[PDB]
Amino acid sequence: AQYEDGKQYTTLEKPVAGAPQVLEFFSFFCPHCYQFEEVLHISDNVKKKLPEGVKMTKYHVNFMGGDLGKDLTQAWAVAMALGVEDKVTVPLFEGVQKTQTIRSASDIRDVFINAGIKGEEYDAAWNSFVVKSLVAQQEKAAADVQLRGVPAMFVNGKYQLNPQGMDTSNMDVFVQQYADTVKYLSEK
Repeated sequence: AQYEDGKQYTTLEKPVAGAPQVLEFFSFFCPHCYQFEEVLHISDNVKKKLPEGVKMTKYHVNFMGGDLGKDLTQAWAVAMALGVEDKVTVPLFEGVQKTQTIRSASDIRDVFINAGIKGEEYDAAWNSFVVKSLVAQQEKAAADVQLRGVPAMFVNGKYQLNPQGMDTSNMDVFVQQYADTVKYLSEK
């Protein structure tokens, strides 16, 4: 076929019931994730090709960057609760990987403050039980699906994007192939 199991995607031996339709995992410490976000705009190009009625979910993971890694998962939970993903994603990536000015929870907080979220609003979110369960959701989703690497994308709890098998001579062509694959899997 043109799309084949084991080439543009892999199938999960152990499917996950009730998962979000399009589930993406990343880490602010993950260099390909940085590419995916700021150079390729993968999430965005996928959305643009998804049928609609389809929800996109993106979660942070713990297994990179130790203590800071966890702080970042809680901060992403804050970002999701407040709906400010689109204001902190870029400064968090660049603060971790470009300028290396993020070294403690306090520095993570500075990024939110600078993006215009109020201190009181951030600290209350940070400490809320709603953020606790949002942290729990992120961990459970990674747990359900075998996750030992990022960037990762899962479709309908059954298929896993396999980017190793798409030509990388041209970045634009890679993204489109990637996005078209998600759509195919979406319609499967």
